[PDB]
Amino acid sequence: ATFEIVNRCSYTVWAAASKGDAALDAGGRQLNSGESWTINVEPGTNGGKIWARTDCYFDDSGSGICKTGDCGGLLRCKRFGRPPTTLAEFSLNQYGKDYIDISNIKGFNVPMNFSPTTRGCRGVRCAADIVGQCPAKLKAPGGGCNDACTVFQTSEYCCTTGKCGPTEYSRFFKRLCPDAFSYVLDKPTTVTCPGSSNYRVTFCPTA
Repeated sequence: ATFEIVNRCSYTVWAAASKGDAALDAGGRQLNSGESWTINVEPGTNGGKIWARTDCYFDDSGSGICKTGDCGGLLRCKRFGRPPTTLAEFSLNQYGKDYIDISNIKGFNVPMNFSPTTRGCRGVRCAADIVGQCPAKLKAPGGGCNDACTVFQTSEYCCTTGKCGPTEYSRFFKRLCPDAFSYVLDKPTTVTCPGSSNYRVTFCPTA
């Protein structure tokens, strides 16, 4: 599958692509404002994630730091990024279907459109100003809006027992982005695509 990753933000992001135990394609790259990065994701990729990182410093070997979505200080992510991270999530060729979603379960740093570039299902979008509106106790100092599970580390927010409900914090994310996961047991906003669909992830799709 091809993912085109486009930075429509006015600021530089460092795209990341990981399935949690491995990079997808190169796993990470600097995107200046307007730059496009095409990756190939293996068919059958289960639990793929794409995210943006903000305010990165990388030295010559690709080691450094980001204020949001840092993945063990690497330019080329092998692991998931540190919250807050708006997540493009995908499982490809799962019994002849692709499953895509956006999640705020790991919070929100960068607005995001996640759309197929092939036919047969709709894209999803979380492009509201969640950082600007972010409740005071979820505000990440480095930028972005933490989920309540990252901040408070409770069973209710992290859904540790596999039982929990929506919360004041989950409902803030859900109110601003109905089409994204707000908490672990949120009514699914998963979109079903045809197997071997191609995708565009756009950072700042409206800004």
